[PDB]
Parts: sequence; C-alpha cells; structure tokens
Amino acid sequence: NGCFVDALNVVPHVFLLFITFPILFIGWGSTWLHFPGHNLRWILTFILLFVLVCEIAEGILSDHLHLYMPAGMAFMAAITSVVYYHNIETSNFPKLLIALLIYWTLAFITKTIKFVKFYDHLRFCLTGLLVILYGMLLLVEVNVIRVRRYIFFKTPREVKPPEDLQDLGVRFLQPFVNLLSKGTYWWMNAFIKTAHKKPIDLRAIGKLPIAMRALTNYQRLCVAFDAQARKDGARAIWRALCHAFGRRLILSSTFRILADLLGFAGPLCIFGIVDHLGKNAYVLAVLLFLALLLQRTFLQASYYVAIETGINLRGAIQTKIYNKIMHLSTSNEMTAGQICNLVAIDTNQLMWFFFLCPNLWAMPVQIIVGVILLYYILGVSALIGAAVIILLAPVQYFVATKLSQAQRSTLEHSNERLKQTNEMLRGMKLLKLYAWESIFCSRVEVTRRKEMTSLRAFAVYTSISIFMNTAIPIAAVLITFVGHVSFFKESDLSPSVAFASLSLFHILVTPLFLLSSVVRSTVKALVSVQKLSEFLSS
Amino acid sequence: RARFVSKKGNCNVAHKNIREQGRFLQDVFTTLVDLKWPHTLLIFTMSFLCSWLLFAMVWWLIAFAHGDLAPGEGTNVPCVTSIHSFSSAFLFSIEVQVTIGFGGRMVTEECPLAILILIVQNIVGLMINAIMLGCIFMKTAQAHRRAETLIFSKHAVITLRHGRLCFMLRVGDLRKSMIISATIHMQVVRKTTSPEGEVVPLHQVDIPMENGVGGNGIFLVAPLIIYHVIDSNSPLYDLAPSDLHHHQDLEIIVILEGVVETTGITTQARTSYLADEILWGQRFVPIVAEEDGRYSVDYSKFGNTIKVPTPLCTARQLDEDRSLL
Amino acid sequence: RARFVSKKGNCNVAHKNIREQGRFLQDVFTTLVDLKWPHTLLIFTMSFLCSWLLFAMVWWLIAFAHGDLAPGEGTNVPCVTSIHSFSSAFLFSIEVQVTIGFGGRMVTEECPLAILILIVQNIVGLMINAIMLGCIFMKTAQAHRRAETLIFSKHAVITLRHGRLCFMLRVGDLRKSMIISATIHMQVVRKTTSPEGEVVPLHQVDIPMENGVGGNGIFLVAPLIIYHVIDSNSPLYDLAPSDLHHHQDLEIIVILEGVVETTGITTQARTSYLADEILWGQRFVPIVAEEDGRYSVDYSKFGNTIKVPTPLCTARQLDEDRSLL
Amino acid sequence: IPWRACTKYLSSAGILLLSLLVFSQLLKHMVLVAIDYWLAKWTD
Amino acid sequence: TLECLSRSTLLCVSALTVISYVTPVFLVALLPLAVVCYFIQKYFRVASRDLQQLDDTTQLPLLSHFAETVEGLTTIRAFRYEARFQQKLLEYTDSNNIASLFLTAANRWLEVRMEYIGACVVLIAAATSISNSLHRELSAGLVGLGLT
Ligand SMILES: Nc1ncnc2c1ncn2[C@@H]1O[C@H](COP(=O)(O)OP(=O)(O)OP(O)(O)=S)[C@@H](O)[C@H]1O
Ligand SMILES: Nc1ncnc2c1ncn2[C@@H]1O[C@H](COP(=O)(O)OP(=O)(O)OP(O)(O)=S)[C@@H](O)[C@H]1O
Repeated sequence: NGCFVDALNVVPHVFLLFITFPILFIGWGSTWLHFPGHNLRWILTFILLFVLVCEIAEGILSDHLHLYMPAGMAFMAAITSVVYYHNIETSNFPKLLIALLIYWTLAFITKTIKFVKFYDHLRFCLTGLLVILYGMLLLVEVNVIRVRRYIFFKTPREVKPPEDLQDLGVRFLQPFVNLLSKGTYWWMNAFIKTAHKKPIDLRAIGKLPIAMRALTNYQRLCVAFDAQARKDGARAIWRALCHAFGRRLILSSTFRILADLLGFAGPLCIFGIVDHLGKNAYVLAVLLFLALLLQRTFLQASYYVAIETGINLRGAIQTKIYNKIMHLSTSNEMTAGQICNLVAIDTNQLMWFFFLCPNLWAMPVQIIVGVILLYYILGVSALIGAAVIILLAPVQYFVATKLSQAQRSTLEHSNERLKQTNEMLRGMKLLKLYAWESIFCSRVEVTRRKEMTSLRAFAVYTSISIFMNTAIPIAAVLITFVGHVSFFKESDLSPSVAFASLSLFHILVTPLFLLSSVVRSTVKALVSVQKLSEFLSS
Repeated sequence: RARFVSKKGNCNVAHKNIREQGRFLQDVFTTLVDLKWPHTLLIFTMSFLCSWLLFAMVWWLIAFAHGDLAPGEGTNVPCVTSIHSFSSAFLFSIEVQVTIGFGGRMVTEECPLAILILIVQNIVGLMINAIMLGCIFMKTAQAHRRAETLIFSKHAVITLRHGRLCFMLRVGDLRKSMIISATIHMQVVRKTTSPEGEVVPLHQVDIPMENGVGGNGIFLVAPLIIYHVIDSNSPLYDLAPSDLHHHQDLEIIVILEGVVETTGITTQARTSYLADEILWGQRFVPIVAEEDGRYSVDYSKFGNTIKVPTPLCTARQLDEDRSLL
Repeated sequence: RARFVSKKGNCNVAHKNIREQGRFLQDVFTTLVDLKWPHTLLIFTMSFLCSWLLFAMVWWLIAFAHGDLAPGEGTNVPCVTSIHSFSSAFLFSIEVQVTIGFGGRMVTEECPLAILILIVQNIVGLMINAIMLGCIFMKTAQAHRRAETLIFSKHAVITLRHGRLCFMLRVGDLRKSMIISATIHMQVVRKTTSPEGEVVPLHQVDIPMENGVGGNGIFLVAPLIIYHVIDSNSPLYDLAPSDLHHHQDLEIIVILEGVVETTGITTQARTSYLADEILWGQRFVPIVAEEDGRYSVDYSKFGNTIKVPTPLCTARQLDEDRSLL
Repeated sequence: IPWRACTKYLSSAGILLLSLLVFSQLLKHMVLVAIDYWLAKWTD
Repeated sequence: TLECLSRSTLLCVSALTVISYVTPVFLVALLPLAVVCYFIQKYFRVASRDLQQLDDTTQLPLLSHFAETVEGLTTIRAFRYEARFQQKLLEYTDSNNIASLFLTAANRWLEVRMEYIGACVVLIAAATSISNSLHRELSAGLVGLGLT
C-alpha cells in the first residue's frame, strides 16, 4: 500500500498549511523575544530544505503524482513553520508553539510508518535523515515548553525581552534579529531605503549595543590581562588578546573553511554534468545552485564576524593605551608623535591583521584541496600546472616589497616639495610685490621632476603586478594543456576535464594574491604589537 | 521641538516599559474583521477555501482507505456512492459543506466513519458561517468614514474684546449630520516647577470655555469661534507676546466631544496649538453672509485674517494697565 | 480589617437578606452565551447534537412502527424510501435537519405523520439555529479583554504644593485606544456619628477633583497625577499624620468613568486606599522625559518615590499655622 | 562626478595614447574570450 | 585603480557576451536580472558615499583629542579631570566604531545581494543549457563556456 502511506504523509502538511493561513493573514493584514534553540531550529529548517530538494529529485527520477507529492507538501510546510516561528518571535504565544508541536509529532509518526514498511522489504537515507531532523525539532519544542509556560504551572516567569538591543533608540541591531537575516543582512533594507531619501548623520544613526562598546571590550581584555599577569611582556599580551577574543574568531575561521570546501566542490559537479550530457544532470544543476548560495553566504558571514572581532579589538586596545596614558611619567615631543602613530598606524595594522587572521588559516587548506583535486582530473600533467600558479604567490610578495621601497623614496621627495610650497602660499603679497614668483616656481618644478622620476619605477612595478595577475592564468592552461600530451598518456581530453581545470584555475588564482598581503600584514602586526608592548609597559 | 498630540488628532506620546503580561490572549477574530473591506473579503474567502480543501482531502483519503475508491463492481458498497477521483471528492465536499446537497454521490449507512466525518464537517461549517456572518454585519456598522471630518483653523488668534484680551479659534461641521451635545474641554500643557521644588515635565490644566451662565458644551451649526477671555485667575494669564513666537514651549489643546446622530456613538476631536503656531493681534474675516434668502458660509475665508490696530502687551501688564486705566 | 471595595475593582460588601422573590424567571440563554469561548462552543455543539439525536430516534421509531423498517418487497411503500437501520435513520435525520437534503432516502406522500414530524423538525431546527447565531454574534461583541486595563499607583502620597497640603495619585492608560470624557468621582468613607446622636456605619462624601475653572472630568494621554488640595471645607481636613498609619479606618476610593472609543460603552475603574496604605511627605519621580524627538514615559518609576523635607503636621493645625504664618 | 573631469584628465594625455589604450584593452579581452571559444571546439 | 576598473568592466561585458552566445534563450532571461542590479546600484552609492565621509569625520577629532591629552598631561592630572576625559574618549571611540561598523554592514549587504543574483544567473543558465543544448541543440561545447 505505497500510495496509501504517501497520502498518509501528505495529510499533516495540509493540516499545518491550513491552520497557518488564518493567523498568517491576520499578521499580514518592537520587541524581539528569542527562545532556546532558535538558531538550532533555523539550522535544522535549512537542513530540511536541502533534504526536501533531494526528495524532489528522487520523485523526478521515479516518474505518478501521489508518489512525489509529499516532498512538495513538506516544502511549503517547512516554509510555513518558518513563518510561524517568525510570527512567534515577533509576538510570543503559548498556543502557537503547541500548534507546531502537534504537527511535528504527526509528521514523526508518518515517517516512522514509512520506515517500518520499507524495512519489511536511495529512499532509505532520505527518509532516515528526515526522521532525525523532525526528532531534533521535537526535542527543541520540548525544551521550549520545559523552559516556557506552555503546559507548565500557572505562570511562565518570562524573560522580560532584552533591553540590551531593544531599549531606547538603537539602530544597528545585528545580534537581535532572525538567524536568517543574521546571514543575509535583511534588516539593512529599511536603513538603506530611508538613507536614499534623508541624509544620514549621527542623529539618524544608532548607538552601539551593550555587546560591543569601549567598556565591554576593555573589560574582557583587562580580565584576560589580569588572569595572565597574576600568573607572572609581548607573548603575555598576545595570549591575553587570544584568550579574550576567543570563540568569535575561531567561529569565523570555521565558517570560512567550510565555505572554501564547498567552493572547491562546485567545479566537480560542473564536471559531472559535462560528462553526463556527452554520454542525472538536473539534480546536479540544482545542487550547484544550492552549493553556490550556501558557500557564498558562509563566506560573507565569516568576513563579517572577523571584521566585528577586529573592531572590538581596536576599541579595546585603544581605550587601554589611553588608560595607560594617564599613569605615565613626564620624563618619557618624540614620544608624543610615537604615541599618536601608535594609534594611527600601529592600531590599524593590528586591526587589519585581525581582519586577515582567518584567511591565514583557510588559505593552506584551499591550495591543498585545489592541487589534490586538479591532480585527479588531469593526472601527472596537472602537477606541472599546479606548480606554475603556485610559483606566482612568492614572486608577488617580492614585487610588493619593491613597491614599498619605492614608496618610501617617493614620500621623502613629496614632503620636501610641500615645504617649498608652504613659503610661497604665505609670503603671497611679498612674493608678488616684486614678481620673484616665477623664480620660485622654477625651483618648485625642479623638485617635481625628481618626484616624477621615482613614480616611473613605482608604476613599472604596478604594471608588472597587473601583468602577472592575468598572465599566470593563461600560462597555466598553456603549459598544462600543451604539456598534457607531452607529460604522459596524451589521452583524449573530454570537455569536462579542460573546463573543470579552467574553473579550478580561477578559483585558485583568487586566493593566491591574498597570501602575500596576509604575510606582509602579519609581520607588520607582529612588529606593531612588540611596539605596543614596549610602550604599554614603561 | 516635541509636540503633545498631533494636528490630525492622533496621540504623539510613545509609551515605554509596559508590563505587557496580560496581553497574551486570543482576540484573533475581531481584529481581523476590523480590516479594510478588500483585505477582509480576502481573509474570508481564504478561511472558507481552507476549510473546504481540508475536508475534501480527508474525504478523498477515507474513500481511498476503505477501498471504495478502487473501481470495483460488487462485493462492496462505497461509503459515498459514485466517487471516482479527487475531483468528485472535492465536489462532494463542497456539496455537503455549503449545504447544497446534489445527491448524485450518496453517503451510505455502511460506514459509521463517514457518518462521523459528516457530523463534524457540518457543525464546523455552521460555526464558521455564523462567525463570518456576525463579523461582516458588525463591520457594516462602520460609520467611521463620516466621522472625524471636524476641522479647526490651523492657527488661533488673540484679540481685544469688551476691553479684555480674548482667545479666538474657529471650529465647524463638514456634513449635514449634526453632533449632539458637543462639549469643549480646553486644556494647556507646560513644564511646571512648584514652589516646593517639585518639577513636573508636563502639566495639564483646564482653561474654561466661556459660554452663557454655565455649560461646558456648545451648539455646532455654522463655524462658531470659541470665545474665552483670559483673566488674572486663568493659568495662561502670565505669558508675554514677544516670547511666545520662538522660545517658549506651550501646547494649547482642545478636545471637542459629541455624539453623532445616526450611529449614536460618542466621538471627539483633539487638536494642538504650539507656541510657534499661535500669533498676536489679528481678526478673522466674517464668514456668514446674508445671501439671497439664506445665510451663505464661505470656507475660503475660513483661515483668512486681517490686521487690527490693537495694543501689544503682556496679559499681566495689561491687567496692571487696566488697574491704571 | 475589612475593606470597602477591593483593589482589583470588584465590590467587597456582601449582601444579606435579599427578597429574591422576583428572580424566578427563565433568563437561561444569555447567561450561557456569556460564557468562555471553549465552554460556549461546548454547549453549542451539545445543543445541536441533542436535537439531532432526539429527532433521529423519533424517526427510527416511526419507521419501525409503520412496518416500513421490516424489510419487505411490495404491498407497501416506506414512509421514507430506502431506510434500513438506525444508522440510515440518523443519516436521514442529519440530512433533513441541517438542510443538506441528499435525497437518497425520500419521504413519501403516503404517511401524513412523517409530514408532521418533518414540519416540526424544520421549524425547531430553524429556531435553534437562529438563537445560536444571534448569541454567538452578540458574543463576538466582547471587547472586555481590552477594558479594565487602567492602572493606579498602589499607594497615594500627600505633599505641600503652593503652600497648601495636596493629594497626589497616579492614573494612566495601557493601550493606544483612548477613553472619551473620563470623569473622576473621588469619595471617602468613614463610620460617622452625627451631633444628633445618630451613628452611621459608613458615610460616603464627595471630595472634589481639582481641575480648571470647573469640570468633573479629565483627559488621559500620559500618566496624570490627579491634583486635589484639602482645605478647611474638605471632609478629610481634620485627620492627623501619626494616627493614620495603624489605628484609623479611612477608605479613599476613586471612580474613574469613561466611554471607550471603538465600542462606545461606558466603563469605569474603582479603587480603594486604606489608612495603612497611604503614606506621608514624599514625591513621585518624574516619568515623562524629553526623548530623541518625542516624550518617553518610563513605567518602572511609576510607583517609585523620593523623600522630601516637608513639615509633618495635621491639616487643621497646618491651617492654624497658616493663619499664624 | 560628471564625465567632464575624466574627459579633461584623458585629454591631457592626448589622442596619441587614448586609442592605444582602449583598443588594446578591447583586443586583449577579445583574445581572452576567443582562446576559450576555440578550446570549446578543441574539446570534442 | 583605472586599470583595475577597465579590466573589471571589460571582463564583465565579455562574460555576459559569452553566456549570451552560448545560449540564445538564456540571454533573454539575463536582461531582467541585470536591470534588478540597477536598482541595487543607486540605493547603495547614495549611502555608501555618505557613511564613508562620516567615518572620516569620526577619525579626525579622536586622534586630535589624544594629542591634547599628551601635551597638557600635567594640567589634566592636576585638575583630577581624568574621569571626564576618559568618558569623552569612550564617547569618541564609540562614535568611530558605529560608523566603521555600519560601513562594513552595508558592504556585506551589497555583496550578499549581488552574489545571490550572480547565483540565480548561473542556475538559469545551467537549466537552459541542459535542455536546449542537449535535447534539441545537441551541442556539448556550448554548456562548458556558459557554466564556466
Ligand atoms: N428584604 C428586602 N429585600 C429586597 N427588597 C425589599 C426588601 N424589603 C422590601 N423590599 C422592597 O423595597 C421596598 C422597601 O420598602 P419597605 O422597607 O419594605 O417598607 P414596607 O412598608 O415594608 O413595604 P412592603 O414590604 O412592600 S409592605 C419595598 O417596596 C419592597 O418592594
Ligand atoms: N511597568 C508597568 N507597566 C504596566 N503596569 C504596571 C507597571 N508596574 C505596575 N503596574 C500595575 O499598576 C499598578 C501600579 O502599582 P506599582 O507602581 O507597581 O506599585 P507596586 O507596589 O510595585 O505594585 P506591584 O508591582 O503590583 S507588587 C500595579 O498594581 C500593577 O498591577
């Protein structure tokens, strides 16, 4: 009785989709309350979305409408559960939670019946995954009622929704939104639309949440510094910052590595599609769509979390070195300039290095996965190509260094020019009272030629950089495809192999440039933190 | 600066830190039935179609489960005679729900489960029909489109009448329908500091509406300038004419209450006048005019104003000068 | 000790020895329709099922009695064609009662008794349907969930304003919906003995609400401390500050009346303040604050209170000292 | 910012190098697409 | 920056022309989405510029403030005014962080939305290529360029 069980599975989705529409149309026709397991619930809902896409793929492979309708119904059921939890987070109720719990229980029962009738005789894995996800969502609901006052005794002892991000006017609400918008930044639609019309200002801007201020970051940093100094330096301050900023940085880094994995994964499904048609492809196309969107979303969340940790760190160490500015002694002009450079360039170096910290962990795994993947697609010849592209990364660094050197020289000349200008633009009446102005303009032009001379070499290095940027992608394919025959087998190169190699070449060229800047930023940040330690401990 | 209640009549003060513990009940329906006629029609057809499809699905399911949906001759009688596919099942659902009863497909006395599904279908249909009728009738009692059309002049003036300073402000009707026993509650707010060191952020005080021997109410047929005279006892008696235009923060609100004729409900109109809105030493233009055989009211001159050579001085100093003259 | 009316607004005085002779009538329905929505739905489905089963039983009985229930071919026509058992009888009952009319089982023109049972079934069904629709619509006019949300501060204070002793007590709104023409009836009760030897167990007397030139009503947008000043004419003017805390029995009740906007009904809120509840010589904390561009009201400081260095003495002795100073 | 600032900036360079830049860029991108276009026919 | 802008714009035009030539039908589907980007452009710049300048402003009095504390350090430690000045510096660093934070939030917004559209276009391109270039078109060499 397969169709019988299929209809039995179709029923509960219809039940929920019909109960939701009156309440959804009431809600469609400013305090955010969050419940335990909200992030877990949204994660599980996205996993449900993925498994339902897989079930739709199965139903397409099989075809019999009644044999694949359950997936299309559970799709709208999960979307409506999302709308329900949005309507509950915007306005809490003890009854809508029960209305969701009933549906969860019924769906679990139907899936259990399906599993039993299958065991008595690809479907197996998808059914099991759905069972597990529905069970975990049921446990989340049970936790919610155990914490809430749904069926518990008289009063719930509610949380008094947090005034940290919902009290008197605040505009930057990142920590206090739906975990989908925490990823897709949907809360910025209102801000940007209002910004189009009315010019933004500090009165039109928000105020920072209690989660990120000078006081909060200073408190965490001084607690870590205290716990480290009570056990007694450069390494000390370093480990203090590390233990103080903790979980956020590693969270960003792991977001980043998972995104890197999926990005290395995309071209392989491209390859599979190209193979299939030349000799099971719509599924690969929709999977490619899903993997692209998810990879890029995770990449962006990673960027943002890293940037926010860096901004926290900048505020913290800035207010800390200002606290140190109060207790210093008068015996220690040059120190003032060194202090204000310690805030204008050293702190910016520290913070930008903290931006690039997760990239330094995610780059090696990216290049390793890239080389191992391209080897299994092109064979020994791939290795040769895998060398050439990699060889651009150290060379780039060298080029960069030359630039820096040139920059220094140029800056010197520039400064002198400014001096020879500051006189002319002050003795204006004196200058023009006897028309000695051309005589000084000759000297000013004499300085300018030297400045121009420096700029030639700088722009030559810039040209070499831009040239290598697009030359190495061409050279890789050249010396790889022409050398594929030369290296060994010289077997027919199907379009899939060549185009997958092309995709991987671009996906590997993009990260390679960043490693050079990362190395420079890291060494400069190390020097700047040594400087900060020498200052902060005088 | 900040206003107390807006010109349109809505309130401006935003409430903060409400307990909000009691507002956790199901007042679902009435709020949906208050909505706009298009939105309300949309949600009504939505509810009806939702119930219809739900019970059509359950009937198709039960006909499939009994085996009566499997086309077979003999050895059975379908719980619902002449049922073939989901289309005929939905047709049976709409035939039994909205109580048309075509009777081409007949529910039989063989299956009590169909009897139960019918006995719950009919009662839920009757209950949803009853609520969706009561709510639309309660909606058709909406006369809010005709209410709140009352108008006041944008800025109010002060003049010198009967040797005393006076407040002049226009009100008026906009439809044929009258308003019964309309009363005026004229109030003034200000941040006040008591002599005991107590500072209040806002202080409402009643300024009287000067009518005959008594009375808090008026009679509205034509635009009637409300006539009050500030005296030494009035709270507004202490201000100055040159400090009101820019710096001071004084909101004079009027609350005109009254019951409309046709509906009998008691509506009201609240409006504010700021310190920068009110002006000094002027006179309104006479609206009413002796027409052919009636009185013609021209609303173009409603907010028009003419200069009057009246002395400009503070009400306290004006009362002192009256004691001197 | 005993209170007059409780804080929640309900009355405390229990009535004894009511004649109770007139309350012997059938007001059955309205009281059932006032009940909670779950209980009311329960009793509605109960009434419907009761009537349905009653008439199904009588129809099965009449089909059994005519002999048409005895399965036989020829020599008769069943009063209701195609009737076999009690199940089909109940199906016919629900088919004719709720007016679906399947017509698989047909009542015939052979038996006038079936005609009579149908002609009474339909009219009783229509009457019960009409009452069960009118009552649920009368129920959906329940806006009592939104009413009675008005709040007063738990204890009221007295202070010294404008050189005279004054009563300060906070009121306020809890929703966006306003209340039209809210009036205050402030009263005080006490066991009083007249100079003629008459002792009354409780004596209500009006203590005025001090507003502008006149007026018994107020205007509620923000929490507005009601401001009364006890003078030598006021009934409360004779008490002492040290005897109120423990021994004396004085209940000061306020009755705030007003008509809500959306429904138009006139609701009210009554609250009491005992002798042990009220305290002396304090000041409330200013609630309203000049926010970004509006007025922010903080309800956390609603019942908060600060000490004020004010003299502590009886109102009679305070008036004597004012005569001396 | 209008096209006039960039127009003056590039006209300070002269007609000698403007086209030498623009057409060379166009031709480089045309080559970069044509190599893959020919690889497409290379495959099968 | 001029070189980078030129390379970027020409690479984008070339890629659009490639995915158009590969599939005739896919072209007609991509012009809608691109018009979407136009609306995403305006609303971005008129804010991205604004926030930008705000950042600059919150950077200028902060640093200057630092310098003022360093020179007149003896006067400030003498007046015992350290608390109020620390309050001022917390205020200034908050005003800097809110700006430098909204700027990165807006950049993330534009990034994510443009990327979602860039994934919609490859979805539609592959969905048209699998059918048109295989079932009827019967061409293998096309889908490669378009997908890549
Ligand atoms: N115990 C009671 N409870 C309720 N109502 C009462 C009661 N006693 C009297 N009433 C009614 O209220 C009115 C009060 O009048 P009474 O005090 O009873 O004087 P009366 O001369 O006894 O009048 P009666 O009892 O009608 S002959 C009467 O008209 C009664 O109808
Ligand atoms: N923040 C608030 N928002 C809305 N209503 C409130 C709030 N605080 C108190 N109330 C209610 O209004 C009345 C005001 O009394 P309060 O100022 O709270 O003095 P109280 O001694 O704290 O009384 P409680 O809170 O009930 S123990 C109370 O009876 C509450 O029921």
